Amino acid sequence: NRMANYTNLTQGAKEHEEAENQMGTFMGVYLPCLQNIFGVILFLRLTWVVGTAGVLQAFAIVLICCCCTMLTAISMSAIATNGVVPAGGSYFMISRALGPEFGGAVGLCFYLGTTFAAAMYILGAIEIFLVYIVPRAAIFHSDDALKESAAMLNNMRVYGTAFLVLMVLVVFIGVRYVNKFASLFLACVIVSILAIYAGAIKSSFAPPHFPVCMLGNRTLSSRHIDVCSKTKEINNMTVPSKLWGFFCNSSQFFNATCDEYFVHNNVTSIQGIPGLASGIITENLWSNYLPKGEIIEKPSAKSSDVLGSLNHEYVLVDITTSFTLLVGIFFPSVTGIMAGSNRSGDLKDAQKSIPIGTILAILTTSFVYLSNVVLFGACIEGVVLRDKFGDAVKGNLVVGTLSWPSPWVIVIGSFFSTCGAGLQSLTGAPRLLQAIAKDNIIPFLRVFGHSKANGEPTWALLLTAAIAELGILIASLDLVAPILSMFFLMCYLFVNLACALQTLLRTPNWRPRFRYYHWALSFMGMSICLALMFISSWYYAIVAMVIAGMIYKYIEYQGAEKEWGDGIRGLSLSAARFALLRLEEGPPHTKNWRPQLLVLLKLDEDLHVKHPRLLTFASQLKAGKGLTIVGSVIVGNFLENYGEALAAEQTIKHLMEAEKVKGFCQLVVAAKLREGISHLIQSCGLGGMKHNTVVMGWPNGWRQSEDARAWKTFIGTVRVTTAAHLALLVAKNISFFPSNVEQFSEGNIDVWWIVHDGGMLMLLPFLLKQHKVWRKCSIRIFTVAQLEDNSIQMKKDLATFLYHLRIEAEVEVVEMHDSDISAYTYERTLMMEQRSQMLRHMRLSKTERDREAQLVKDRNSVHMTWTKVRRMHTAVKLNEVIVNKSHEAKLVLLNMPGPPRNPEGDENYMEFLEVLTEGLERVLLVRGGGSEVITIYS
Amino acid sequence: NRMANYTNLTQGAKEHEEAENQMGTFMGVYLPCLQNIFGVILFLRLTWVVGTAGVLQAFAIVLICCCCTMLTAISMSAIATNGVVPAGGSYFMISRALGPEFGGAVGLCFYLGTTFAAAMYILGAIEIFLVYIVPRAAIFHSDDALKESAAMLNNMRVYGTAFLVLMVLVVFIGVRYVNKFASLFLACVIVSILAIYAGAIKSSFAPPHFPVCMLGNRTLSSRHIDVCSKTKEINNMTVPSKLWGFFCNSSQFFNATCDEYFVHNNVTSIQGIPGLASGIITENLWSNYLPKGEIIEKPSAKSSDVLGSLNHEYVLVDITTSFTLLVGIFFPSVTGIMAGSNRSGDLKDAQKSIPIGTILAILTTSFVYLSNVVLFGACIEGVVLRDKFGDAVKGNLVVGTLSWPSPWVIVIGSFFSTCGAGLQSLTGAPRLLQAIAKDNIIPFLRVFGHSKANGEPTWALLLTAAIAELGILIASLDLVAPILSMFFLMCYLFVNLACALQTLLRTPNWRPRFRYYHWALSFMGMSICLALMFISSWYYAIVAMVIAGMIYKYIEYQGAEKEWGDGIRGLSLSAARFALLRLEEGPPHTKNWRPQLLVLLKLDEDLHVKHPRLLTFASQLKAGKGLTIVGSVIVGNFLENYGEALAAEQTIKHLMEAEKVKGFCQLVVAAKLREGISHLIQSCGLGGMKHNTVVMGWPNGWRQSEDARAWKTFIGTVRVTTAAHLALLVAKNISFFPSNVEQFSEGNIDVWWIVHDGGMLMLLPFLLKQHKVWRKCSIRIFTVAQLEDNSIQMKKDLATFLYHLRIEAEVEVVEMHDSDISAYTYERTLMMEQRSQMLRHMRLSKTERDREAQLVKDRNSVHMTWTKVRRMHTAVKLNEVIVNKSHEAKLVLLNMPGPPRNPEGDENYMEFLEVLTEGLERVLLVRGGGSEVITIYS
Ligand SMILES: *[C@@H]1O[C@H](CO)[C@@H](O[C@@H]2O[C@H](CO)[C@@H](O)[C@H](O)[C@H]2NC(C)=O)[C@H](O)[C@H]1NC(C)=O
Ligand SMILES: *[C@@H]1O[C@H](CO)[C@@H](O[C@@H]2O[C@H](CO)[C@@H](O)[C@H](O)[C@H]2NC(C)=O)[C@H](O)[C@H]1NC(C)=O
Ligand SMILES: *[C@@H]1O[C@H](CO)[C@@H](O[C@@H]2O[C@H](CO)[C@@H](O)[C@H](O)[C@H]2NC(C)=O)[C@H](O)[C@H]1NC(C)=O
Ligand SMILES: *[C@@H]1O[C@H](CO)[C@@H](O[C@@H]2O[C@H](CO)[C@@H](O)[C@H](O)[C@H]2NC(C)=O)[C@H](O)[C@H]1NC(C)=O
Ligand SMILES: *[C@@H]1O[C@H](CO)[C@@H](O)[C@H](O)[C@H]1NC(C)=O
Ligand SMILES: *[C@@H]1O[C@H](CO)[C@@H](O)[C@H](O)[C@H]1NC(C)=O
Ligand SMILES: *[C@@H]1O[C@H](CO)[C@@H](O)[C@H](O)[C@H]1NC(C)=O
Ligand SMILES: *[C@@H]1O[C@H](CO)[C@@H](O)[C@H](O)[C@H]1NC(C)=O
Ligand SMILES: [Cl-]
Ligand SMILES: [Cl-]
Ligand SMILES: [Cl-]
Ligand SMILES: [Cl-]
Repeated sequence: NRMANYTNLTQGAKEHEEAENQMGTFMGVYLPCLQNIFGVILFLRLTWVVGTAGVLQAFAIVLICCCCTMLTAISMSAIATNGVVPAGGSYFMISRALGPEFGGAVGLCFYLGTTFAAAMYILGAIEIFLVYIVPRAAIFHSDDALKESAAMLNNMRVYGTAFLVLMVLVVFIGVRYVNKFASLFLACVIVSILAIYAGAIKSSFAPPHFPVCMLGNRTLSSRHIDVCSKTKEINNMTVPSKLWGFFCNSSQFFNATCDEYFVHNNVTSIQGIPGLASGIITENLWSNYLPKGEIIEKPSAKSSDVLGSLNHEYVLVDITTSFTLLVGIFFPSVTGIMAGSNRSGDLKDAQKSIPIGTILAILTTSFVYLSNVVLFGACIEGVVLRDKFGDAVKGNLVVGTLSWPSPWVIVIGSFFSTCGAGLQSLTGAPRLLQAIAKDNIIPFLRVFGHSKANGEPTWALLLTAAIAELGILIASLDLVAPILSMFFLMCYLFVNLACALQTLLRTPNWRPRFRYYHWALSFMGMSICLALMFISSWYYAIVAMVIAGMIYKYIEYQGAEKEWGDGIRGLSLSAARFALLRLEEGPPHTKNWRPQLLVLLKLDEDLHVKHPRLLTFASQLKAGKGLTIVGSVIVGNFLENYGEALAAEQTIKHLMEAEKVKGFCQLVVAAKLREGISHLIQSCGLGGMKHNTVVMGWPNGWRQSEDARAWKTFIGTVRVTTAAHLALLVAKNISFFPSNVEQFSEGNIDVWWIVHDGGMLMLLPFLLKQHKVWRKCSIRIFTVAQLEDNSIQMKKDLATFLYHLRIEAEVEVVEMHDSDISAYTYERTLMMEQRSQMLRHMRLSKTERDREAQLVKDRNSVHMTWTKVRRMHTAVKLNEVIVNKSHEAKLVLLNMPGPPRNPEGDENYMEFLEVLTEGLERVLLVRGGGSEVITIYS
Repeated sequence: NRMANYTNLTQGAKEHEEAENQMGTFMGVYLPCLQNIFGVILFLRLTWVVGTAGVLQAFAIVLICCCCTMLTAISMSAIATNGVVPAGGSYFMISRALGPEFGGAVGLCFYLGTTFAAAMYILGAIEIFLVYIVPRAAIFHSDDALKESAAMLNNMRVYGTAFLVLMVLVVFIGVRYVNKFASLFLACVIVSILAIYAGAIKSSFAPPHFPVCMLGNRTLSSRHIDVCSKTKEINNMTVPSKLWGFFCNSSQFFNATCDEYFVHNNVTSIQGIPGLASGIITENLWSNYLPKGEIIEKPSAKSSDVLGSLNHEYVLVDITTSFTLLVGIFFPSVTGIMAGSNRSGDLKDAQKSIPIGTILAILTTSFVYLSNVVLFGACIEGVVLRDKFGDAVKGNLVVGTLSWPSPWVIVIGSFFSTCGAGLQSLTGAPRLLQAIAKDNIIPFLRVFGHSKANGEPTWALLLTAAIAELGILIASLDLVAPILSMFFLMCYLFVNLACALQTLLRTPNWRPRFRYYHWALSFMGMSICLALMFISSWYYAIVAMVIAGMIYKYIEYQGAEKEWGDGIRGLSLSAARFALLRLEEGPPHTKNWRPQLLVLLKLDEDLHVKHPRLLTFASQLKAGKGLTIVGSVIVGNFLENYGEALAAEQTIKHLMEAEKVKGFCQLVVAAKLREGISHLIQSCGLGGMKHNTVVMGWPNGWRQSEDARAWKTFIGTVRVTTAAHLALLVAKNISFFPSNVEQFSEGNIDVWWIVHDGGMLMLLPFLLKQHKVWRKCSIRIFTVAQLEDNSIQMKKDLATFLYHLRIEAEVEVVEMHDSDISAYTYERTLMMEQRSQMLRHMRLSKTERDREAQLVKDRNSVHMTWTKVRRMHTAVKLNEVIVNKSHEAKLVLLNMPGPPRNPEGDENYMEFLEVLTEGLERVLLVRGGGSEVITIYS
């Protein structure tokens, strides 16, 4: 009996900072979520929701509203099993899993939702006070005339504000005493639901005998009358009753002069509660939507027809109803599911208790609502259900007459259950606004975090006593209920959206480790919160989705100013960092290669660009899309030449826009040229957005003399590039390359494919041909095969491969001896299966294994060294078959062989590359990195 | 007379590729925009829009719709004066200024809008054929009964499809002949508008005398009758007329038996067109909304009251109307403003002709519409206006009876003006879909670019003949017109939004050089297109805004796969590049500093991190927000140690997540340690997102012996950092710094502010105190002043400065002689006004010039060298006043002096820093870069 610390209230602040310096599933998450869902609609308005619209349509109102908040409880459960479940309640659990910017626009839509909920229970409690307890202490009891609902809304205003100012005084003084009495308010709800189920089984054996007077197809107000037969015999003195005096002039006048409907259509008396035995459910299955001011009447009765006059004794339809109006009245029942996580600081295992405690509390209350819809339409008369305030049963609760001990067990029971749910919302709403006043995410809400000596917000209570006071001057509980259901549907939408939006775009710290969670359930439960929001008002849903969007972008602007200094510039800095951090986790090793480029520009003396045509050819290859980095090296000391490094970056960036290159500049000052180039190749980019291919020019003038520095810098750059596993594009005779405004009228582009790098040698003429300059050229492809292979099948297969990819080229094979391509065919099968050992890695069927050009070509099958039965790697037989067909061809692409395994062959390697490209105008040498698989040619 | 190449048609493709290998304002932009705006609503339906709803509300329908498309013509004009105005029409002018992804969802909403416009003119042309020309060649002329509109919709289906299949055959064969006759269709519209203004001035002197028969407060169908007096005297043989035979049984029966309304309520005859003279405008100022099936009747007539029976001779209200229905019917009038730019390939100055030609064509047609609303309600009888098909005026056009020569000048004139506007939309819609089939932005629309030998799309015409054919089977012109106004409002919304969205976020290539353009005009004209879209249907506006949004994200996904290889990974690569390119243009030199950080980690042998506590202190300073780069250097050769560089990056990144650091790793292999460190300081980042502050550890053990390398690497790093104008944070005794889980219970943080770097020395304890570890400490600030300054005013002013910023520290001043702070006070006024020469730069009042701590402190006012009347820079008097107050203080922040101007003083500089920080546990030495102004302390 020592578990008296039940405390269904909210955690909030002052219990979050103490955790930065137990309970179970039943007493911690299940029971606080059960107490905050049951409210006033189950007692005051559920009989009116079944009576209007019948059983078959009130079953669809509850089932739509309960499945809307069930699918939100799965997204709310996936939040609790993602992080490390911080201890502050529901605001701190969302603002760390969904980050900021969904703390606001969820915490602010939750603060307005519970502030108008506190004005709804107070308006609900005065209605149980002015009716059903003391219908004698009204203030504005005007005379009986055509207006009395306007005289009822004035009594709710003067008693409502006097009831709000007394509950605010309780929370400001005795908040430790509203916390100890949380188990007393829970006992008033459980014994009231059991009192309804007791009497609905009793009524199958003994109905409670509540009578109602009917004039015949018209229902009369049972108050102000005594007998139900219009005769009122005392003893053989037949003075007519009070019922005669309302329809006629006065008594003692059995002659004549009464109304037309009264002289026919006899006065009878039927049963108000026939019980579960007699099948009255066949009359309550159908709808009864009527306009305001009509008469509540039943079928299976008797009525002449002679029209009559309206009297102040019938029962009247109070408001005009529809299907869309009853959804907004019933929806504050199912709200309250965020009360499963408001005791997150005391659970022993708060990640397996919160999902199973919230979901099982939804099935409990949705079973009480769905079973009471059937058990009201099958026990109570249709004319007793189709009116509020119970004027046909002498002024009782319609749900109260069904109960077994008394009607007073629900009247006095749902009065403390209503005042208890109002004190909870009036103390959990200032504890939420005090939390958003912390963390400094909204700067003009800074004054509302002004805690006393122990928690207990001061100025946050004065707004909640002033916005709920605006919900009191609006009387009429049927009007305040569609207002607060717009706010709770607004915060259920953003939780369901942000959970599905983060598991699709692969947000970095989001792994919802939880069974029975998918991205489709948070999306199916997002379309239902949008459907119920539009059919309510549609002009208070559009304007409540933009101020929940204008408060979204205000947090991101203010959150970037405190992070990156200023405002608008910080928005682009935070969007670039978040996109870069997402790039680190995806299985790299992509299977659609694309060149990125790193253009190495040589600067001479006077700090000018030596080959400005390299930026022009880099622009024609990329055509303005993708990443392009331009790198340069100034030889000198940085402590003296730092002013010359800033001026040299301006002339490169000015040349960069004259050649239409979209990219970045990267200049460095090094002591040696070979060291500064080697550092630019391995340290450019910011992770993920790094380069892929190095592009440099040919060293024109290496055969000069006395200067091993000019050509050993080139071989050193090739060796660094092939060690970092990058591609290499070397352009020879770059000064004869075309400008951006010259446009070759006709010509060829010849590709000499030699055993290796097949995919890269077909993508590069394809990307170049979709430019203004190289548009009218045509692609010719020459493949070098050997005598042992099948040249007939290789020609028939490469032509079949280009047909399925829409390339529009022509293929011709040429066979050469093994003593002529020995620089290429030597290191094959050391590295060829090394490409096979890497080919698999990921998944790839045969519809994509027949799109790689190297794989479709590979259906085939005395020493030779680089240094001086030992012969040198010659190229005089390979060049004369290239220049025999590829002269006057405007561009020649051919793959270059690798450098030797050791030095003492570097000058023989430069002489191999000089006699290979002898007699061609524009040559582009290609070297593959090793890992380049291309399956889609744009 | 040689200007016969008028050609109001669309440019499209085949005239865009020819410009990659004149006309004026009147004949090029003004007149083609004037011909495509005037249509069928001005002739067939404008009299019905004035008759219903009166003059005062039909004036508000035109003024709302014309100002909606005027504000779009300003955003469309700002597009044409931004780029270099490409030559392809309106699709190529938008898809280059707004980029891609607004080419689609604007070009696709424009293609559907003109396809349903071609079904509207064809349905409009059959109505001028079946009525008003030959009401004898119908097919489904059913018997006169309660349904005849259903017998009218079947005649529009079988003649509509036979008229669509003949105009498709014209465009496929004779598109050069529909282009030459563009001036002939323009002449049929201009002489028809002048024929209306001629007769409306003639009617002030001589009305055209069109009579209409009235039974008295009831309007009769004037066809099928001959006389209007129900007597029909031939010669003294009073046989009753045809009017008697419709209401009674038959003729020759002057006795009795006719209806109740016919025996009273005499037959009269009023004027159909009284003219501009008699003030009939006082009866047409007000609304006449009526349900379907009511009788058109006028006030100021005579009617008994005796109800009657409905006859097949009255005129009936055909459809039920509202205010929102008439907006969707009138709105296809003002559409067509994109026809100003469809001749952009032939204008001589296409940037000053398109804005002044489009805007002046809007004022012309909006003057014809606004003046004809007043000139119809003041000339024509209200019962002739309030019906279509003209059955009260013997079957004429209601606009035709007002004209001066004949009613036939409008009937035969608006038949060729309607067929001419239908052939234009049936040839400009396949030319648009053929353009979006090019550029490969949508891959499953690839088959519809299948041009013949000269342009002329084949398969694109077969969709336009199949979607407009779906608009023919839907008959009833009043229903097709709200469908196409939903598409034209959908593409006017995206042009107005993207013009205002790009001039707010500062998109790089967007400078709309044009007078009278603001971002507020494109936003005011965006709320009007949203207002007219929601009041039309609201369930065909929400579903037409998501499929225009699902086609938005499909282009960005497909546009990133062809750019970055694969799909989802490419979306983050393109978002990071676009955010980085926006960062290059904004005036740098921000005025709210924030440390970015570059942590230099020393690796020893075995390739481990020597000081792993530097990553922990870097995490406590940044707290997970901002950019943090970790840099390391491996000493060796990259061609051998490239496998060890990949493994060393894994252990750094694994240590990086154990200390909760969000950032990037950057490791390099250099030959020397000093060269690789110097390159990391000047070449990290990618432009804009670069570092701001270098953080390194103190060289513990430099006083060892034989190893000038350990401490000259430190002074070299300080000299490189102060030459690149960066800040420096040196941490001494980093192994005694706290971990992330230890949390000092109480203590101080002492800041020793010495003459310089005032703003940085107050931000760093503020950012450190908002962490878990340094939360409970308190900040003490010691400022060093001189004897000549005012210590009393400096104490009173620094305490006033911290009050207005919410810092919660305490300030105490200490005065020292000039022979003790000589290492600090020496190079002041060489660099102090250099800070003043940079202070201004941007704008800054006094409310922010009193928030910089160095500026509020500056209200104040024998040789000493670094090498050996010449004394050394000593620190034995400065240290004993720091250690007298800042021992047991848990952190000491003090600014360090600069290195000497030359070497031969480097070892005296390391000995100055050793005796300065003698006897303190944790010291952090701060050095300002020179350009650090802080005005907002978070
Ligand atoms: C209730 O009203 C009905 C008629 O509205 C009365 O029914 C009549 O009863 C008498 C007596 O048996 C019959 O002769 C008549 O034929 C009934 N009328 C009809 C239309 O069937 C009945 O009397 C009224 N009830 C009372 C108690 O007076
Ligand atoms: C209550 O009585 C009224 C009138 O006596 C009923 O309305 C009549 O319904 C019948 C169809 O059964 C119509 O033919 C009459 O024209 C209606 N009369 C009037 C005046 O409306 C009404 O149906 C009765 N209520 C119920 C629930 O049956
Ligand atoms: C038109 O109808 C009106 C009544 O609806 C007829 O007006 C009557 O005319 C006679 C002849 O002067 C008067 O004595 C009556 O007083 C008029 N009636 C009223 C109510 O004022 C009129 O005769 C009809 N027109 C014709 C041509 O017969
Ligand atoms: C056409 O005639 C009808 C009936 O004669 C007019 O309707 C009457 O309007 C008066 C108000 O002036 C009412 O008091 C009557 O009750 C109405 N009678 C009916 C049967 O509706 C109607 O106003 C006339 N039309 C116009 C334009 O005045
Ligand atoms: C009337 O009632 C009284 C008492 O109920 C009785 O004494 C008297 O006899 C009755 N009269 C008749 C005529 O029944
Ligand atoms: C009531 O009785 C009086 C007196 O005969 C009579 O004048 C009056 O009209 C009656 N009331 C009604 C409503 O008929
Ligand atoms: C009737 O009309 C005819 C010709 O209009 C005329 O000759 C005859 O006299 C008329 N009769 C009377 C009675 O007016
Ligand atoms: C027309 O006349 C015939 C013959 O007298 C009569 O039976 C019939 O009812 C009349 N028509 C009407 C509509 O009264
Ligand atoms: Cl409730
Ligand atoms: Cl909730
Ligand atoms: Cl039109
Ligand atoms: Cl348009």
